[PDB]
Amino acid sequence: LFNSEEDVVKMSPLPTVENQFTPTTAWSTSVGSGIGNFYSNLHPALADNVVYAADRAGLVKALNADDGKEIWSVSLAEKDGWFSKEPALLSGGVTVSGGHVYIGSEKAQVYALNTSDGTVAWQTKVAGEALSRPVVSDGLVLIHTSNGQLQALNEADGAVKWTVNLDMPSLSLRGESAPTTAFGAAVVGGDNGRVSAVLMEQGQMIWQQRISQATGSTEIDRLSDVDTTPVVVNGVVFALAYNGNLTALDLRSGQIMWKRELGSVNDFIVDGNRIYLVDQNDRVMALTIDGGVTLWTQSDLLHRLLTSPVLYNGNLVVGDSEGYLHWINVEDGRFVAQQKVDSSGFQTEPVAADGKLLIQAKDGTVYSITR
Amino acid sequence: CSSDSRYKRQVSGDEAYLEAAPLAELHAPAGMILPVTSGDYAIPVTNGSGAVGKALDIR
Amino acid sequence: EVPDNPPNEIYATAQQKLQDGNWRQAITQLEALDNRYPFGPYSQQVQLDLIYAYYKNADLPLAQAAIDRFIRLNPTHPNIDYVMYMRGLTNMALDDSALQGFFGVDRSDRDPQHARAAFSDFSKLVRGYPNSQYTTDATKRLVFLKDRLAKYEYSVAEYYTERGAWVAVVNRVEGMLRDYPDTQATRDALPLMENAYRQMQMNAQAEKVAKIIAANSS
Amino acid sequence: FVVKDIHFEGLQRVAVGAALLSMPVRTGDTVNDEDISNTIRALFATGNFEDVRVLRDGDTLLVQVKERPTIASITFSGNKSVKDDMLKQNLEASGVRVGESLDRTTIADIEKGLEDFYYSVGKYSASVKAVVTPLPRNRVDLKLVFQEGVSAEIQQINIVGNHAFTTDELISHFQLRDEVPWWNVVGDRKYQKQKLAGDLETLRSYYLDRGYARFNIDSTQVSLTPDKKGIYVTVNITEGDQYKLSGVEVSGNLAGHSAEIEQLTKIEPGELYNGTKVTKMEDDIKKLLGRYGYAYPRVQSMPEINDADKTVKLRVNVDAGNRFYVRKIRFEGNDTSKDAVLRREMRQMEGAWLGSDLVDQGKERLNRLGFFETVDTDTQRVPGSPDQVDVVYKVKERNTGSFNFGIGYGTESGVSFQAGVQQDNWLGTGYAVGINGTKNDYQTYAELSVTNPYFTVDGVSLGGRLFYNDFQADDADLSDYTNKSYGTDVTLGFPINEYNSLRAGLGYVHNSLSNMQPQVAMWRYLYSMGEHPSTSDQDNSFKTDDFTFNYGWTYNKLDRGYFPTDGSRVNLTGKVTIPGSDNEYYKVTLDTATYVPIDDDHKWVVLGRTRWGYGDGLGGKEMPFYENFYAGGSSTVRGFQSNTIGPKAVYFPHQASNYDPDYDYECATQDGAKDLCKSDDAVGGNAMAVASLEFITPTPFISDKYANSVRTSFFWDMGTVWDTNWDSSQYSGYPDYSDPSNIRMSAGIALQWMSPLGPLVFSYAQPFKKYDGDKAEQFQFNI
Amino acid sequence: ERVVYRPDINQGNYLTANDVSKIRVGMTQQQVAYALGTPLMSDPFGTNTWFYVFRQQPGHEGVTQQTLTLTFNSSGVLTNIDNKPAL
Repeated sequence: LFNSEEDVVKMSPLPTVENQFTPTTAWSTSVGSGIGNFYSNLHPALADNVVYAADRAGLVKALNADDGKEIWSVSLAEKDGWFSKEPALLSGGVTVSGGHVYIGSEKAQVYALNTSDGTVAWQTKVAGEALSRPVVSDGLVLIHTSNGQLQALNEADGAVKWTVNLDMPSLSLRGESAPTTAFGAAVVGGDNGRVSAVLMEQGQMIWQQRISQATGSTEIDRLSDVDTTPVVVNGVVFALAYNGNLTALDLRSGQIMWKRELGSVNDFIVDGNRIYLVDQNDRVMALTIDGGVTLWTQSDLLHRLLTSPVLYNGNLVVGDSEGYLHWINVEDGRFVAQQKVDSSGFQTEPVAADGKLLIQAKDGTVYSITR
Repeated sequence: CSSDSRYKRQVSGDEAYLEAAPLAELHAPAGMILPVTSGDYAIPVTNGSGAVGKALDIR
Repeated sequence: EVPDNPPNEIYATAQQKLQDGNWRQAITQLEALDNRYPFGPYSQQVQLDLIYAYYKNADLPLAQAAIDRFIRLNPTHPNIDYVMYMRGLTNMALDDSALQGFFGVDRSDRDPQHARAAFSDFSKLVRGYPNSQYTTDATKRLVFLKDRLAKYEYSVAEYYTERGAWVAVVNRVEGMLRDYPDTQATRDALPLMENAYRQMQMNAQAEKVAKIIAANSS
Repeated sequence: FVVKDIHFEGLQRVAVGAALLSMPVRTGDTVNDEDISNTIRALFATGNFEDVRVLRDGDTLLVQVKERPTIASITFSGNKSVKDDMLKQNLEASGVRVGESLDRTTIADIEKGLEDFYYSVGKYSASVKAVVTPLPRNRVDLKLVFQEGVSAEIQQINIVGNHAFTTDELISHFQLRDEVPWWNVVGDRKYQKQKLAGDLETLRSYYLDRGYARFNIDSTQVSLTPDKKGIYVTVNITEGDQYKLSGVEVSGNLAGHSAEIEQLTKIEPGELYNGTKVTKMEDDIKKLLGRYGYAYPRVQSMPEINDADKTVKLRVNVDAGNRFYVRKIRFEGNDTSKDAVLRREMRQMEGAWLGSDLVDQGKERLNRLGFFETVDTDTQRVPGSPDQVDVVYKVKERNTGSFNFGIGYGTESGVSFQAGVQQDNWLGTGYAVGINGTKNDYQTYAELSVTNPYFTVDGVSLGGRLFYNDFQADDADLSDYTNKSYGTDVTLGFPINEYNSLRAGLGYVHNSLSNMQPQVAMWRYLYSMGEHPSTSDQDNSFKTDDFTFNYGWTYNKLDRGYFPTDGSRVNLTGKVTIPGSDNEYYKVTLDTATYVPIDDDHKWVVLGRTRWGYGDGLGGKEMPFYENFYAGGSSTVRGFQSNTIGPKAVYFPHQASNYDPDYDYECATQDGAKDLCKSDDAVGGNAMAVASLEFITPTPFISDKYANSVRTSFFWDMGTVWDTNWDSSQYSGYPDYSDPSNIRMSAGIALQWMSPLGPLVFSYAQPFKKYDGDKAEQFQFNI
Repeated sequence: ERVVYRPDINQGNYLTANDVSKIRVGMTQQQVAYALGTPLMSDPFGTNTWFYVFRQQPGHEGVTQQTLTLTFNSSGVLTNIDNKPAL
């Protein structure tokens, strides 16, 4: 019966494990079982060569990124309230600047731990948990919350500067519209596909532009790793809308230079004019900024469970939620290395910085990677 | 259906609504008159020649 | 079962299974006839043979839709004299079909619904086709049917008497009094409302009934 | 150009004139080159037109048409869980069926809508593929392939705005399960949006009954987690800061029943507010006015929520209506039965006030009918005065009557057949008939049981019973024991209440016996009769015509009369012998009828069934042994053989048996084995305690069109029958039943398939506790 | 008989002492229909004669009854109000 009752459509495997430049790890210093297969928008911080990594279970660490030995450790897994014995339950990723570890919690109570010790330098219960990264710049904690609000919060104490709804879909249409402080404008994508520039300093709409027509009578994806966070090249926002409809459009008016609505792209980095991206079939492509004219592709990665593509060791490095890492020949597509550093896999992203590659794996959290 | 002692061979088919007779009208006295038909019984009381029951055609 | 044949090749075999008495295949032929040829020239006459094949196979839920279908095909026809009879006839078989008759038990107290639904159609028939041969039959069905409802409603008016519910007696009869001028069920409810009145101390109205009792025993 | 002839090529569903008039240039009309193009799309506007190409020879139009008429079949492949007619309903939603115009433009559009159906059903990870397979002469098959990846399942809900209760305890109220272990399965975890909607109200109740009167759900957003599985939800609420019911301010048409209203608004001022109580309390008045004649008792309350003190004040606005809404009642679906049966099963009189309590009791009178499928009515307020309500009981009946059949002895042998038939509710009269009996070469049994439930209009339930068991215990015609047993007993219905009723009757019973077996407890009865025969010969006869007063009483609270859900029906029955009887004794017994719904869906119902029975002499005498209690073999315990649980008989040595068939029917007979032996036949006890533990369970493998006809229930059926007058002195190499502790058991699962003649019950059970042994048939097939 | 158990029986369709005060002889059936509604019986072959008549069996303790007959004229202008109890 149940051996015959089954029905699951297929996802293509991983071919091409390459090791042409022998990949390694720099170390492991893992916090613990991180977010796991639970879904949230958590992502660590590595500033001042300090791994500000934690788990959504509750253990918080500061790791001196040399073997990732601990600088400090606290635990925002709390103990009592209208729920007792809290975990971390973090909605926003780990943002660190100043003496403030800015983290959005799924409690809708957000914190700023004093980065020297992790004592809460301030914290704030806010209107809904952050659906995006705590974007902290210019006195303002730029929040895309659950409610689609442009919650601007003071990074010095937790004073709400304002809170303004941009894009409110039918449900939590899960888009990571992290409001990017770009050239004095609050630049934020859409959980509908309606993209916008708003004023950074007060939350005054520069414009709002529809790009993607959301699921429900215009049906779009719920597997794709869509970066609905925008990227601007000063006059032109080069970004994906809620399904991944790529669009070059003006910063100050929203007027389309070109757009790849053909894209339902998962991840992307705008590398010069070679936008290195993750296509919707969990395969690779790369288009121009001068049009979305394709530079190249790869489908060796195909239907895998990928993180963002990063540039480490001069190479297009990408990891996946199966626990592999992979090294795309940065222009010509080819696998150059494969480090299956775990099998727990990653919901956070590689950070190809500080001469390292910071990840928080789902269960074996922190591997620092080199080749 | 079929049988061998045959008291099963009586199967469906009847003219039961044909078999009776009509009935005997009202003769109520003066002042005690009330209306006699309000229902759908106000029918056009007529025939169209014979051919009743099984004698009625089936097209 | 009934494959792609010429329509007459279906229809004559349907006429065969009609004349074989196999309404089961005659239904099965005539459907796939009008499935392959709803544009059949006798697709109306398919339905008249279908209701023929339905009723002789006792297939009222098929004969319900087909009579509506013949209307929904074309509600104007010379064949409504069949159909408006057949719909009342469908309602006649829908009225009662049980086997309690040889038990010394009658069915004239069971269903007023497809009684009246036949009384709807058969009155519509003798309205719509007073000329057709059915009108001798259908009127006698209507002649039978009103007293069948009367005997039914007498059996209702019996119960409130056997209950003693004399207010519930009267209006049940007062229906029949303004329903039936002839039925003996009304003639025999005629003494009981007098009693119900005299149980309700409406003796004065009951002697006014007792006049009618005298007048309709006359 | 005026067309002389239009050429109608490949129409095949539409007529020529259905093609012709839809052409904006008809035959004989002035033809324009726009009307050429107008002939293209307007013929295409049929949707049955696969091509339209409109040409002419000078003016004589030739309209080159290919055609897309009737879909001739629709084939499904891969829908295995879900019904593909629900999928076909989306084709019917898009106006598509077999015998309907092909339109290959609409392939992906409805295919979207099936995946949009999938999007809505609790999946999104599910593709479909309509495959157009062309069939003869215009036609097409809609082969439909379904590529279903996964449904969406409940994962974790964020709750915000709750600040007193737990998120987690709120989920415990809900439909929303996201855990089934590897060592626990209580159900499933899957998603549906309508579960959430009531779970808003489950939450909305959950604060309102506390006092929370500024409680409000701000928003509620389900994560479209990019995995096609992740159902995460934020639900945003405002807590509410609980308020006191500080007073009730009832107003309006109080209809003179205002004190009763004050009893119905007997409240606490300062009570931490509970609007669900008010939700009850208003309708109690509507039930009060529903029995006070008012059928539209409009009650519109108003909670003056006083935020100055965290209290509410309760304005209530009452509009009763007319006092005598009940005109009359209509009764439909009587198309097999008699309505006066049903009309005597009512408690509302016509020409009355509305008594709402009279209605549903009469409906409960039809619930305790047990020969129905729907109990349902339409309280049609007739247009005119509001003294006019005609309540229209269109109800659905059910199958009556049952045959049971347990024949043996081969089809090729002499006179032997088992019988038994029931026609409870005989022919719509309500007459409770059950008739059995047999013509055997072991007996000739006769039996009748007919009842007029209403021989007086109260419910004098005049039930007559008789029997005639001309049994012989066939060795020759005798030689084990002759026993002709016969008599009758008529008992009537005695209303103690409208849910309580007594029984009382007189039983004639003549039993006439000869050549009885030498064995202890049978003869111990005879010695209690002062009758001490020859204990080694069956040379003994016994003639009894006992006269007895029988009685009984029924508690009657269970919902249906054939398929209840809840309640308890205590049905006492017993007897006593009278002067003039040939033996002075009695018996008393009782078996329960208790339903326990596990959840108040009443889908799983525990059926608490225990059984009691005690029979005894009236001092100086004895209750005879044929009415000693017998059990096992689908009696109260399944999986055994019939009547095999109880005390077991001990035989005397027979040196005469009046016949022995050369060492056959060995019971220490006149040939062989002639010693004080004990039979494994259950002789039965003077006291009984058997029980059965039954638990209704639905099954997902059955359509609930007919799973609601089928009752499936596991059990662990135990019981003891034992003889309180058993001794150790007569039974010293023989086990004892003086103790009540004589408990066997056999356990399994019960099933009824309700056939067109009702339930035909099959039962398997297996003994795991057996007190001193019985006979066993582990699978049992009954009616 | 000697059986104190008899089930109760009621009828309905009656009025109150307030209700009999709500109309006077000379008033319309409509004035009854506004204040008291209609009853569930009139004189069908004769004049407007409205019947708010109650019947009741208590349960082997007597029989109860209230008859209220309201004869109007043919115009429906009230001509008679007759209250009648049991017996």
